Amino acid sequence: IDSAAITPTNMTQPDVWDALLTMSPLSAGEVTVKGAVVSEVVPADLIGSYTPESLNASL
Amino acid sequence: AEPEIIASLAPVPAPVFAIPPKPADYNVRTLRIDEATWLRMIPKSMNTPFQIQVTDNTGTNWHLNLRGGTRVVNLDQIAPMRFVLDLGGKSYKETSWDPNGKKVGFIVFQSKIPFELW
Amino acid sequence: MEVCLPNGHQVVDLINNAFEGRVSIYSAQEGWDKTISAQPDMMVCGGAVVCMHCLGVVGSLQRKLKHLPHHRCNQQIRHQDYVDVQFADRVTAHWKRGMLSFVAQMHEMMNDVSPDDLDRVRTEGGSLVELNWLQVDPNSMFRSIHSSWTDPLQVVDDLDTKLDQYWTALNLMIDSSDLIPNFMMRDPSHAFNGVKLGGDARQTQFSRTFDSRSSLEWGVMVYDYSELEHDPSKGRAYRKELVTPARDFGHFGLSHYSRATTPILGKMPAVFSGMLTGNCKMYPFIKGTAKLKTVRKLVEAVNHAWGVEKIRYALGPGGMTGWYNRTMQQAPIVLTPAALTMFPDTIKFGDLNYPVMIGDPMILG
Amino acid sequence: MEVCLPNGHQVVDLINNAFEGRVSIYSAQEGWDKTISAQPDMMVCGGAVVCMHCLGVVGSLQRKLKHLPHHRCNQQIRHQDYVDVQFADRVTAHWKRGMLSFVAQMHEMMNDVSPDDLDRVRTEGGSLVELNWLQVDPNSMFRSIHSSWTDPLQVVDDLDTKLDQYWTALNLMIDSSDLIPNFMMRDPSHAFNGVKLGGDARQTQFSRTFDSRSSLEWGVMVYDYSELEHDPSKGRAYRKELVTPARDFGHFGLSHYSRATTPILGKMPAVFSGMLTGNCKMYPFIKGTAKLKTVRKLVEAVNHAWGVEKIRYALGPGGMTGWYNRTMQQAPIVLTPAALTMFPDTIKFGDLNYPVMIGDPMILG
Repeated sequence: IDSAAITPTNMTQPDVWDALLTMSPLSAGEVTVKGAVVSEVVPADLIGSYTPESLNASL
Repeated sequence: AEPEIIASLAPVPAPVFAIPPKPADYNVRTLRIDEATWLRMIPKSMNTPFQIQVTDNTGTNWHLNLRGGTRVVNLDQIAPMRFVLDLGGKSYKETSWDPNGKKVGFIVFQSKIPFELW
Repeated sequence: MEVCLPNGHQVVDLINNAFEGRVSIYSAQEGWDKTISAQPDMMVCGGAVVCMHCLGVVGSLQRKLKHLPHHRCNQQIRHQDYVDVQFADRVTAHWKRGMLSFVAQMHEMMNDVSPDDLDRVRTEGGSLVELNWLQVDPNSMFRSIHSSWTDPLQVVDDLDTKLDQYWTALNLMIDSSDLIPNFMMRDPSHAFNGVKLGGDARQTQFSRTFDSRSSLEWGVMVYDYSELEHDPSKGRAYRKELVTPARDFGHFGLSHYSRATTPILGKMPAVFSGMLTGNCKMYPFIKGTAKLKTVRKLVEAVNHAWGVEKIRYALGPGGMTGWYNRTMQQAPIVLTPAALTMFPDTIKFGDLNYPVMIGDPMILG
Repeated sequence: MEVCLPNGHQVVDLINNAFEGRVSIYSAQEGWDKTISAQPDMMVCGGAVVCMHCLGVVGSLQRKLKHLPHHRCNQQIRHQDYVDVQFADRVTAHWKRGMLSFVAQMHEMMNDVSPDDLDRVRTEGGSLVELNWLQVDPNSMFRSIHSSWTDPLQVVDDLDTKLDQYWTALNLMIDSSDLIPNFMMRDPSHAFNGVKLGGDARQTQFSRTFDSRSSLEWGVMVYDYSELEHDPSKGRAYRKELVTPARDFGHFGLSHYSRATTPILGKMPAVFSGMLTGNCKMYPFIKGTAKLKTVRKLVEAVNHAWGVEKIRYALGPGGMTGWYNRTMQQAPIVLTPAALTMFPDTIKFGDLNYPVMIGDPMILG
């Protein structure tokens, strides 16, 4: 962000999102699956349904 | 650790299942859109960036540039969360851009139109 | 033995492999060799071996599998759901074999060592290289009505290395001698819309994809460059000023824009990757949104045959239908390779000057 | 509700904002708007909203508030403790407005001449446009004795954008035609000490800061080119070789060095960043130590208002006095923008040679 106009010729980066991002939950009463909140969970069906690609990118 | 909760065949409420969690660390550019279900990206074919102005809570305007590839995090459908951005060890240096003295910040957009149609 | 569904990215990888022309398919009477067509039992997507009767991940790539592993199956997934995927894979394989045979034969015609004739062409130009368009892969289903996609493929060893060698050698020679071959189109998105057509080719219409509903059997489309030699405005100096391919695609020694083709077979151009990417690879010009459509009946069948909790826990938010919509929202990225967008931004000769007609592939100078 | 003290870098950022002209102050009457000065109630520093009666942190930029939040207060800080910071920021804004108007005048008079005579004057190398200095900001607080620092600020929107546009335009027209304005100067460190002065200029003194007790009302101090026109050592091509700014500053479109000006308004020079930096922001030429010296009085009120445990735990090792001394040692780097140290090491046409006068700014070949 600037106080004047940022000439698009000047800056070619889309964002600053190429850095480290720390996420920490702020409510220990809600649960997500694959990135969406669920009201109830069935633990037996979680067994054998995750891949490392889908695990490292979890909330 | 109650074994009936962890081996139930029937739905269990979220509060009865939850435990105090631990933080996680990510890097958005290295992340993929297909695997991460909480990311959105403007399609790269745009190639016509536009500059917009936004005010803060006090009343001081700012200028911004959006273009093809700009990534956002889809806030809805997630519990309350805490984000920390750490930009150490990066340059962001261009032919006509010097990172010294530049300001980097979060913005929150609230709109009906889906992000990619922007 | 309980089984669980595969995640979405493995399905996208399956679709990409199918439209590239290589999907490992296991048949009971055949094994892991796909030369003779058969009913598929297992397929490999994203390192996951999945049975097609239950669509449940039954193994991984790490361990060797010789028969179908014994497991608990619901048997509610029929063959007509993925017959489309199998069809696309087999047709792409056949078309790759055809294109390789065409390129090799054209090089062998251009391989002729006639040095004196070569520098006399350099002196004057003209057309000495000519191959009859009735000889372009007659045995293929694309030229013969009789042949069917269930016929055994052409047994070929190391198709990709041979195709790379032939394409690189042809481009080296063509750029070396400043010849004018009739295979390239600078922009392939013009072929389906906006290109002039010859008298025979006015009637034909292009399906832009590979599927059973459309017709996949037709002749060869080439630029009419004979009138170019009959046009008094063109000259060897002018042909080296604007018409020579190096004017537009860049010099093949240092080119980084990929090279396309005319619809030689199946009414589909084939894009050839530039040399600076490390290798030469041939891809069809199908758009990613079309590539995604092949699994719609599969999505519906899964929604019919599997439970809600398992689908939600495997595919993700919104279920399998939600995954289908999300992949349709972002198809150009994940479902389209980069080499399909590396066409040169600006051109000198163009793509629209001479109508494309049914003619012999010829090389002039 | 109970509050706590802010950390040191927040105070440093508050000082930096004040001397950049952008401290956002909320009063009970006018709110966050600063168009007419009121009694401060809260200020923003380091992303924290600190009340000015107890200095305790109440609220942040994340959550929007329209009234001073309810809390337990000391009411021990007075107005004289931060009146100096208030004065500094307000006069910084006033000087920005004055320089903006002056640059607008220069640019509009530049536009009044044609390019053909511009190149012809480049061949000639003489003066082309002259603006009476008695019209230069007639109603400012530096120029008019009837004004004060409590006057309302001139209503300007996107001041910095206009600064950037007019500055780049004026310097591009300068480098087009080898031109030289008299008011441009190579290095302001020499303006503060080392420059000759005219008969009517020797009365002038420099405060080297924005001090309330000092006198900011004065005239325009230009670098009179009468003394250089008195120097015929440079031929016309040599006047291009020496007097052109690009011989010291370099070519403007391809340089990373800053440009400075003589104390045109308020006896305080203006420093502008190079084009390749990213934006041509305006800064004062004030040393970081003089910046830190404004808040000397506040430390005693803090040490007399709060308990020692809170100060020790919040400010750091040694408390407020310790932070003050550590930051005084670290003044050269923390309080100095990166554009102030970036100046041409070698200048063949050093500005030290000739005196400065109060009078008519001019642009010359």
